[PDB]
Amino acid sequence: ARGPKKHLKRLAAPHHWLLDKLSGCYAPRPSAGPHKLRESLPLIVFLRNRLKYALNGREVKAILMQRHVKVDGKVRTDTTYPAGFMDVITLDATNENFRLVYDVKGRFAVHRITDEEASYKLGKVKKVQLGKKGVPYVVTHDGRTIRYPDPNIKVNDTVKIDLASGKITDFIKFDAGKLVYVTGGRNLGRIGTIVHKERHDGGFDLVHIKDSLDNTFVTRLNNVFVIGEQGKPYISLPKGKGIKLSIAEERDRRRAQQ
Amino acid sequence: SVGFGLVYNSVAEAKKFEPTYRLVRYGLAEKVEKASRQQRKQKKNRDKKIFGTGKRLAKKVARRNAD
Amino acid sequence: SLARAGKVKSQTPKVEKTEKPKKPKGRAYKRLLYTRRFVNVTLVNGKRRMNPG
Amino acid sequence: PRAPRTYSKTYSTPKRPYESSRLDAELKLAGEFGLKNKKEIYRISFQLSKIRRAARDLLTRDEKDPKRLFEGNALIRRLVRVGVLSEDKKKLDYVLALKVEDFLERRLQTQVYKLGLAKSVHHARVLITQRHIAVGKQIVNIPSFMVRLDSEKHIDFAPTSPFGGARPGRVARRNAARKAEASGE
Amino acid sequence: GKGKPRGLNSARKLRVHRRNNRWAENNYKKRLLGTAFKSSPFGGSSHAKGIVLEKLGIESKQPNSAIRKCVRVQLIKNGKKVTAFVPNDGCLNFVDENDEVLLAGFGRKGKAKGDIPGVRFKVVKVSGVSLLALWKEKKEKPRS
RNA sequence: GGAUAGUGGCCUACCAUGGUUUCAACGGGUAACGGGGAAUAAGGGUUCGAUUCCGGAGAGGGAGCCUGAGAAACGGCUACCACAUCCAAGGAAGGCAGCAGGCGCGCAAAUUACCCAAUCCUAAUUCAGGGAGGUAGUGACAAUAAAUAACGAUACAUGUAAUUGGAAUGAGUACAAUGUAAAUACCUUAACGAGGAACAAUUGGAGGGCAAGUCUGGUGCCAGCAGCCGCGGUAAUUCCAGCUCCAAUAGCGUAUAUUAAAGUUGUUGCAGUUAAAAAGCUCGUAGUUGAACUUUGGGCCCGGUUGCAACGGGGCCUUUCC
Ligand SMILES: [K+]
Ligand SMILES: [K+]
Ligand SMILES: [Mg+2]
Ligand SMILES: [Mg+2]
Ligand SMILES: [Mg+2]
Ligand SMILES: [Mg+2]
Ligand SMILES: [Mg+2]
Ligand SMILES: [Mg+2]
Ligand SMILES: [Mg+2]
Ligand SMILES: [Mg+2]
Ligand SMILES: [Mg+2]
Ligand SMILES: [Mg+2]
Ligand SMILES: [Mg+2]
Ligand SMILES: [Mg+2]
Ligand SMILES: [Mg+2]
Ligand SMILES: [Mg+2]
Ligand SMILES: [Mg+2]
Ligand SMILES: [Mg+2]
Ligand SMILES: [Mg+2]
Ligand SMILES: [Mg+2]
Ligand SMILES: [Mg+2]
Ligand SMILES: [Mg+2]
Repeated sequence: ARGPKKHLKRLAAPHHWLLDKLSGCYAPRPSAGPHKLRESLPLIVFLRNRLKYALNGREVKAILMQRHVKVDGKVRTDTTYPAGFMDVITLDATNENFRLVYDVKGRFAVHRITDEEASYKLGKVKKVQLGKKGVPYVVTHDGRTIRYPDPNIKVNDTVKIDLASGKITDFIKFDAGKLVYVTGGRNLGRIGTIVHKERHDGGFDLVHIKDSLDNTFVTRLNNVFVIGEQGKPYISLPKGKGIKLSIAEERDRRRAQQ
Repeated sequence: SVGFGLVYNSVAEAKKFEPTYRLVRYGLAEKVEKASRQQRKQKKNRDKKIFGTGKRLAKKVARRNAD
Repeated sequence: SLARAGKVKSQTPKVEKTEKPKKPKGRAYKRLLYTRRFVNVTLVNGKRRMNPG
Repeated sequence: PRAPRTYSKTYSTPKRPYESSRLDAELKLAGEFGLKNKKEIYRISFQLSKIRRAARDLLTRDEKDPKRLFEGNALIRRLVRVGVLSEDKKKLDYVLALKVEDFLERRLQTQVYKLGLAKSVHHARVLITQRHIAVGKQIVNIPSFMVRLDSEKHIDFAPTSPFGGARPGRVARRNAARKAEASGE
Repeated sequence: GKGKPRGLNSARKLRVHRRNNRWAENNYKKRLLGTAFKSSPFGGSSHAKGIVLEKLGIESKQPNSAIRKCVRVQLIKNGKKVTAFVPNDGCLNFVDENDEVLLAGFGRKGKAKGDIPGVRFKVVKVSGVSLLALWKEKKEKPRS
């Protein structure tokens, strides 16, 4: 209505953020940025609600303006910067890195990682196109454009991004039997292996995924993120590895600690 | 009783990071006495009318309404 | 036919109330009812009555 | 504006306002358990009806259904934890068969009587209200407390509240202050 | 058959027939036509203020007697004139000509109550104070 | 072709005569903003949804437009219309359906308070601003919890009463502390703060429906009550009162609307001889509905679930193939 909205009412924020209902009338609206509004995690939320380093937004800004936080290797002093899937958030003080991956329940889990693999990050190839002057380029899920990609890289593949030079180091192909993260839908946060890809020309492509426990679910091609091969994920998986325990076995796991 | 506590590594960082109201509570840098919010808003609204500095218009005011 | 609008209430003898001890309002009144009904304070009058005569 | 705050009613009034048998049974319950008004009975009946409805909706599903199993065992777990349900009869069809007195017994006001802390149910209610009873390290002045079957062994007088504590009271202090002169000095 | 279509594709006739026959219900017709807004001196409201124009003695219907001491009231909202019962022993002495009175319904949604013919309203307040609080000695009517 | 950011009768020129409609077009009404939802609900439903979130639209009514990425913006401009304000009469200036607040309207709705401390937003931006927002005030909208007593001793028959005692405490009040942005309040506590504990619970009822009086005085078809049936005509269980009792109880009553009850709207699931209702009769288009028949039945397997049996599934032949 007359221009872009700048506010985000609470109860209109993404549910994954696990924001308190009766805290205020508003939630941090993710600024324009690499990933998305709904699919992102604002740095204020990651710093105050997931890690409890800052007590409020003022302390979040105090953290960010003294150049502690760093997203994908860059300082990113923006409080509502939309850090999203597979972004690397390194804090030099309290020296540690996190990889923004989805837990089994679909929330952006706090996933502590070491520097030797925080060096890079993975990116799903959103599109492959010819740029100006006939230069090919790859657009990844995080809005990155990388020129002169390997001529064998197609859409729905994954590329390992150096994150120091922003170049392609390795690339995984979307194919049957490759490890996939689910980055949307009901099965968000689940990890499995591709069983089949149904084409549906003009429609949406479907893909069948078998997790390690042999549970098979079908989801749209839009929200499957290749992360490697069976047993060999190119990233450090979170505590649950995308197993999707039912509520009964979850209760059994909880009550196994007595 | 249950509360929350912070131990800053030094009083310098404590002064830098603590909210001013908590500092005023403790005894550190004290409350700055600004005018009431209504008076401050009225003052800025008054200042919104005069375009430049007020002295050059005060000269005209004195000249006109002094005969 | 107006002007008879007080033929009874006006000419009703103005008996004042009777000062009596207050009643034990609340849980105490529930106690009073329980003792007055269920612990056999005799009001049977065949099966069960609640007012004298 | 901020998100709305959810609130619910905790009771339900009877459909027939003047059923003689229902009124007599309610007064019997009130006398037996030292209840202030019929609203406490209404609240207990409302909770019991909610529990029975949940049990019926579970029973209407085929046995060994995941939802039936999960929510059922949750319901028995909660009921045996509060004490209303019997350890022997954990099959949810003996949840269907619960009664209001089962919940009225697990009251803190009822338990203070049943443990000898008070000389009447109404004395127990008064003791709870006047900040004399603690459950653990916690004074509880709510007569409807639903002792969790683990606080039953721990219900005792408070460290404050000079009946099981160490203080001299208030009217006793005033009586002693006046008796200091009343003795002659 | 039962005189109504049963075919799997007769939903249109079923719903149109129900629509046509719902007009025979009093409340549905009143609600859909908005009679209470056009008719119904209280223009769909529970209470209404008015000015007492005259005290009336309305003879009660058979088998009763004892004329009922109503008042004719002209509503401020719309100017319509209605007759309102003044309920209690007395309480007509508390109501005067040109007094402002709050009127409520008689509990029957029209269809005048009891043995009072043609009276569908009752006086609740006069001069801004409760008729019941005036019948009791709690309050006194303001001077006018 | 023009115009637009761009598709498009969006507009223009020529051309064709099309397009919608009883499967309800078009027109009219709506005391209609839509939805997420709400009330009630055995099932099926009925009703509501201005209003905390989402979408739309508007800023007195229209229209036009500038700037700008984005506005046909109104706490921007221009004009007309309607209101309406200052004036020295020359002129000039407006838009609370933002927050308070006032008038009016009405049955019907609160402070011209404090603050950016939280939530977030904006900006050149850690700092400033924010009636967004939060805090408190008013507040029996609604919801939660639940004080108004508990326990002994005397006298009589577990109870009884103006026979008495020791306890218990919060309702308040208040040092302090905490809570707060500064407070208030809650939580916690020094001291004070019960005896007809007057620190005194009400609102409706007592013929039936419907729990509770054949008690007393008053009135005498009057006054009045009474949702309905009824009660009152000089022995009123119904009015006006006293006493007593009943119901709910910090609530209770009244009016209106609505839901269940209502199988009194009926798809589930009504009724139509006589209670309301079969068209006077037949034809007939739309609509609804419409006889039976085309691979069935053997067999061989593999194989999952429950505990060899049952139940499910897949495959081969059998004139068949997937
Ligand atoms: K008559
Ligand atoms: K009569
Ligand atoms: Mg839109
Ligand atoms: Mg064209
Ligand atoms: Mg509507
Ligand atoms: Mg409208
Ligand atoms: Mg709405
Ligand atoms: Mg309206
Ligand atoms: Mg809106
Ligand atoms: Mg607009
Ligand atoms: Mg206006
Ligand atoms: Mg405009
Ligand atoms: Mg305005
Ligand atoms: Mg605006
Ligand atoms: Mg009181
Ligand atoms: Mg009486
Ligand atoms: Mg009865
Ligand atoms: Mg019928
Ligand atoms: Mg007939
Ligand atoms: Mg015939
Ligand atoms: Mg035909
Ligand atoms: Mg057939």
